[PDB]
Amino acid sequence: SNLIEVFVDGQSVMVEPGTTVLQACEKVGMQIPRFCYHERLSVAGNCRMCLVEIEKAPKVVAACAMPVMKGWNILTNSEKSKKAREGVMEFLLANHPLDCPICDQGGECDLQDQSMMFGSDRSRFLEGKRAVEDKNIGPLVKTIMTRCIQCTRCIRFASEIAGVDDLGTTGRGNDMQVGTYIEKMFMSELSGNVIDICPVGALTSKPYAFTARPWETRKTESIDVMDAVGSNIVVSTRTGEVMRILPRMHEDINEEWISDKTR
Amino acid sequence: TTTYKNLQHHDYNTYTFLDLNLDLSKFRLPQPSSGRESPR
Amino acid sequence: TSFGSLKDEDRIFTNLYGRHDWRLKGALRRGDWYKTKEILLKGPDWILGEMKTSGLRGRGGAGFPTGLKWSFMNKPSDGRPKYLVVNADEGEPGTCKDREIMRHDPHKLVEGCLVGGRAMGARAAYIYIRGEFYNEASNLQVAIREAYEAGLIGKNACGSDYDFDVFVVRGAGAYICGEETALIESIEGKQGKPRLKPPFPADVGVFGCPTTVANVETVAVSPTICRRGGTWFAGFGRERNSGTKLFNISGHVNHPCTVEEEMSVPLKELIEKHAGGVTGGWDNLLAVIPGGSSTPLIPKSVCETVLMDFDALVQAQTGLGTAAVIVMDRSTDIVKAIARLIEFYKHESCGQCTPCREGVDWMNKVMARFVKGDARPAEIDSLWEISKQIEGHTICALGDGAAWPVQGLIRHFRPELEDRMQRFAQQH
Amino acid sequence: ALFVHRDTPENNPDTPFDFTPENYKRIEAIVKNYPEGHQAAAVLPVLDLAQRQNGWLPISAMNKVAEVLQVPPMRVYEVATFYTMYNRKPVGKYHIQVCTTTPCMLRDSDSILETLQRKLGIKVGETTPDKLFTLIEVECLGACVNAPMVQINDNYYEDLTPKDIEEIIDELKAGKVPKPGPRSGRFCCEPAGGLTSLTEPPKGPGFGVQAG
Amino acid sequence: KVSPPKRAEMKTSMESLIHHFKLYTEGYQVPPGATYTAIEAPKGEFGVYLV
Amino acid sequence: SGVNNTKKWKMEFDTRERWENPLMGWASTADPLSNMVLTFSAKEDAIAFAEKNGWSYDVEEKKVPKPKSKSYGANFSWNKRTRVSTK
Ligand SMILES: Cc1cc2nc3c(=O)[nH]c(=O)nc-3n(C[C@H](O)[C@H](O)[C@H](O)COP(=O)(O)O)c2cc1C
Ligand code: SF4
Ligand code: SF4
Ligand code: SF4
Ligand code: FES
Ligand code: FES
Repeated sequence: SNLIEVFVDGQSVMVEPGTTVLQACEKVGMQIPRFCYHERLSVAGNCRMCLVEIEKAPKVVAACAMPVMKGWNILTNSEKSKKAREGVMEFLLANHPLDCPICDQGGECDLQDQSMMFGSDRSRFLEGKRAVEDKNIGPLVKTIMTRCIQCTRCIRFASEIAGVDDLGTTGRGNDMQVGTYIEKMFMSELSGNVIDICPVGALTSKPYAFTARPWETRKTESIDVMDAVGSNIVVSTRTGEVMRILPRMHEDINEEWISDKTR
Repeated sequence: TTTYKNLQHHDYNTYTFLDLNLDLSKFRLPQPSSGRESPR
Repeated sequence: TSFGSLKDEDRIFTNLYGRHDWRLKGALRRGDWYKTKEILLKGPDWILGEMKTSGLRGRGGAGFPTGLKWSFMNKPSDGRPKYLVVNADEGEPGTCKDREIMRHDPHKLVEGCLVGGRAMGARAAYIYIRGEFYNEASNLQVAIREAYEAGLIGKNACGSDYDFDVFVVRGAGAYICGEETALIESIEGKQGKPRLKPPFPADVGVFGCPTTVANVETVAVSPTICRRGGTWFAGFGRERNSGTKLFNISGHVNHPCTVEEEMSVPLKELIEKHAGGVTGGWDNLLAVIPGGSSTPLIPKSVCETVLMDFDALVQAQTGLGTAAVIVMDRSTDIVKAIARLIEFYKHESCGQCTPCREGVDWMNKVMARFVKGDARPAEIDSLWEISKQIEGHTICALGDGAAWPVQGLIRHFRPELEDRMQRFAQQH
Repeated sequence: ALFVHRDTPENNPDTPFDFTPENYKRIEAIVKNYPEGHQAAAVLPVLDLAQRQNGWLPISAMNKVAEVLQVPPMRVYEVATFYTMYNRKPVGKYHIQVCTTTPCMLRDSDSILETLQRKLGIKVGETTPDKLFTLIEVECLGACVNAPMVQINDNYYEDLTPKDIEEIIDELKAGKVPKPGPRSGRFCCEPAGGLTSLTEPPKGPGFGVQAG
Repeated sequence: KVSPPKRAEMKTSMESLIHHFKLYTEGYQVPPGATYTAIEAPKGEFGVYLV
Repeated sequence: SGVNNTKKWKMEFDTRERWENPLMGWASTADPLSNMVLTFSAKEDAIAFAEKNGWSYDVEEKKVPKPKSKSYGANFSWNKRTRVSTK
C-alpha cells in the first residue's frame, strides 16, 4: 500500500515513498544533525553534516536529499558516519570567528552543541581565518557575517515564505558571502524569523542584542494578540521582565514562525 | 596541402557570435511551454 | 599485445591539425552526413547496440560505460521533451583537446547531437561552450548555419521525420560549470552550483526535463562509430577499455602535441614516438601526471610500465581523466606545481559544499607553507588525513579531484617535503 | 573587486545604460533560444551582451537586464559575482590576462609576465594611466599545450616567448590586433618538428561502413 | 568535553573556546547510571551514591 | 533544531509577584513554589500526581509535527512553481 520496508540499525520501520532518510530515522528517535535542513524549507546540500553510511554502499549520502529506496539499513552511529561529522565540524569551525561570548546565540547555537556532541575536541587549524564585510540590513536584523556558514537557510526563506528574493549569495569559494550585493533593507513582515532560523548567530536580533543569555531565561508558553490569528508564542522572561517573544510550533496556526509586530 | 585553412577567424568581432544566433532564429521550430509565463 | 601504432586510416579525428577545410564541402570530403539518414531510421536501440558493443566508455574525468548512460532515458512517453547537453568546457590545465575539435571538424560534433539525439530520443541539443572560446563557437554557428542551410537539421533531419535543432550556449569563465549539473544549472541562468544525485539528469534535468550530459568526444565519435563500426571500435583497446582517445601532451617536452593513438598504449611511447623525449632524457621525467589535473602523480618508478587504460592506472594509484598528460622533470619545485593546482581549485570552488569552501583553501594555505618549508613534518600525515575528509563528502568530484593531486604528492614524494621542513628548520 | 557595492557617482543605478536598437532585436533571439518559460536562462548571454556594448558592467546594467527579463535583480548579482569572465570595475581596452597554472607556469609563464610588467610598468590588477591595459593572473584557458599564453579580450596568442610580446604590444598601442595564433612555427597545435600523425590524404566518404 | 582546555588554548582555537563556553555553563552530559565510590578518608569509608 | 528537550511532561506552575529589591534591583519573591519543574514520562502519570497532592491541573496536549513529503527534485521542475532560484 505504498510503503517501504526500511531498516535502521536493524529496526523495521515502514515508510511511504518519497520519504527522506531523516524521516525514516525520526520515526525511531534518531535526530541526524543539520544546518542546511529546516523541515519547512526547500532542500539543498550545503552543510554536508547529515551523513550516514547506508550499509554496504561505499559512499556516505546526504540524508536530507536521498529518498530511501528499499530495505536499506541506516547506520547512524557507525565508525564512518562519525568520521564524516568530526571532519565536517573541523571545517565549519575553521574559518569561524571565536565570538561565542559575543554571539547572542550562545546557548542557542546548533553549532556549539553538534561540535560539543558529534564534533571533535581540538583544532588542527593553525593558518588564519577570514572575515566578512558586515551589512546594515536594518534596525531589526544585526548582521555579523564573519560567522555565517553558508547554509542558505535564509535565501530559501526569503524566496519561498516571504517572496522577496534579495539575500543572494555573491561569489564563489570562501570569498562567497551571503547577502545583498548592494545596500538594501530587508524590511518585510516575517523579517524577524531569519533570526530564529539562522542556527548560527551571524544575524540576530538588534533590540534583544545583549540583554540576556538563554539559560538565564524562563519560558512561558502564551499566545499572540494584536493580530486575529491567535498565533502561539513562547514569552521568555529574565527576573520579572520580558526579553524575547518567541514562537511555538503549532501546525494549524502560523506554521512555526511569527510576524515582526508581535516579536 | 600544407597550409592552414582556418584563418577567417582572425577578422571576427564582438558581435560575430550573436549575429549568427539571430540568423538562426529563422530556421528553428517553436519551443515548448510550462504553461506558466514564468516560475514567478 | 604491444599495440600503439594505429595506422592513420583508422583516425576518427581527421582534419584535427587544421587542414582540409573544417567547413562543409571540406568535412563532406572526409565523410560526414554520408549515410546519416538511415543511421537514424534503423533504430534508437540499434544505435546503443553499436555503443554498448563498442565498449565506448566515458571520455571526461569519469569514464562511465556509455550505452548504459544514454539508455537511462530511452523511455516511453513521459510528457516532457528530452534534451542533450555537451561539455565543451575544457577546463583543466592540459585539456586543449576540444579547442581543436570544435573548429577543424565542427560537423562531427553537430552529428552526435543529431545521431545521439534520436539515440536517447530528444528534441534538441545545447552545446554549452566556454566563455573564452569565442572563435571556437563562431566556427560552430558558421558550421551549424551550413547544416540548416543544407537541410540536415530542422524539421527534416537529413531528409527524415525527426525534428531537431542545435543550440550553442555560452559560458562565462568557469571550470565547475563543465560538471554534469552546474552545466545544467548555468544554462538555466543561475549560479553554477551542482546538484545532488537522486534527481539524475535523465529523470529531471535541464529546464526540469531529462537529459544526457555527454562529452564532446563521446558525441563526435557517435556518427562514425555506428556507420563505420561498433565491433571494429572494440578490437582496438582492451576488453572493458576499448577505443581510441585524444591523448594530449604538455609540459617539459620537446614537442607538446595533441595526438590520438590507439587507447591504452604504453605511456613510454607517447613521449617517444610522438612528442619526442623530455628535455634532457630519462634522468629527467620526474612526476608525470596522466590525467589533466584531478589525478595523482606517477613518479617514473612506474611510467615505463604504464598502460593508459581507465582501469590499469587504478593499479598505479592513479586514473585517466581527459587524457591530458602533464610531464615534469627532475629540475622543478614539485610542491610549487601542486600548490598551484590547489590554488586552481581555491579560485574555482563554487563555494557550496562545506568541505570545499574551506577544505581546498585549507590546503592552499598548507602546501603554500610547504614551499617555503615553514611547516613541520607532522602535518603531512594530517594534510593527507584531511584529504580523505573531502572525498565522499562533496557533491561534485572536485573535492575528489582536489585531494587526489595531494595524495599523489605524499604517497611518493614524502621525503622531499621533509627535506624542506629541515632547510627552514636550519634557520635558528 | 570585493563582491559588494558602494554606489559611487560613476557606479550608481542612475548611470546611462540602454541597449542599442539592434541589441533589443538581438535579446529576443536569445530568449527564443530557450523555451517559453525559463526565459530567465538568458541571464548569462544577455549580461555579456551588455558587457560587449560597453565593458565593465555597471550596476545599472545588472538591474536593467532584470528589467528586460523580469527576473529579480538579485539573481543577476549572483551571476556576475560567481563568474570571472564578467567585469565589474572599469578596465582599459585590451585586457591582457595571462595563464599561470602549472603547464603554462611550468613552461615559464612567469617570464612572459615578468617581461610584461617591465614593458608596461603595471603591477597586475591596476592599469595604465592611459587606461588601455589590465594584466590579470588567470588560471587556465584551454590551450595548455601551447606553452605560455595571453588573451587580448578575445584572441589567443600562445606558445610565444618574451621577445614575441615586444612586437605585439607595440602593434596594440598604435596598430591592429596582431595576428592571433601560435608563434614559433606550429600552425594550430601541430607537433613543432614537422607532422608525426597523419601526414597523408585523409580517407573519403563511406570508408569502412559496416553494411548499414 | 570533560576537562576544559588550557586558558591559552581557548584563544587561538575555536573548539577549545566552545567547550570552554559549555563546560562552564552547562556541563558535559554524563550518561545515566549509578555508582558507590567508597573511599578511605581518615574517618573511613566516605561514600557517594551518585545517580 | 533540537527536539530532545521535548519528550518529557514537565509540570510547571503559574508565576506570581517578583518585586524589585529596593536596595539592589534584585527580583525577589515570596512564593517558593515557582521554580518547580518536575519531569515525567507520560501524561497518565502526571494528572495522577497533581490530583493526589490537591493541585489543580490544566493540560495541553502533545504537538508532534506532521510528516511532510520533501523531494530535492521539486526545486527543479518544468511545470511546477517550486522551481527555485539561487540553485
Ligand atoms: C569539478 C568538475 C569539473 C568538470 N569539468 C568538466 C569539463 O570541463 N569538461 C568535461 O568534459 N567534463 C568535465 N567534468 C566531468 C563531467 O562529469 C563529464 O564531462 C560528463 O559527465 C561527461 O560524461 P561522459 O564521460 O559519459 O561523456 C567535470 C567534473 C567535475 C567534478
Ligand atoms: S554560532 Fe556563535 S555560539 Fe555558535 S560556535 Fe559560532 S560564535 Fe559560538
Ligand atoms: S546567514 Fe545564517 S541562515 Fe543564512 S547562510 Fe549564513 S548561517 Fe545559513
Ligand atoms: S565540491 Fe566544491 S565545486 Fe563541487 S559542488 Fe561542492 S563546493 Fe561546488
Ligand atoms: S543537513 Fe543534510 S546536507 Fe545539510
Ligand atoms: S594551464 Fe595555461 S591555458 Fe591551461
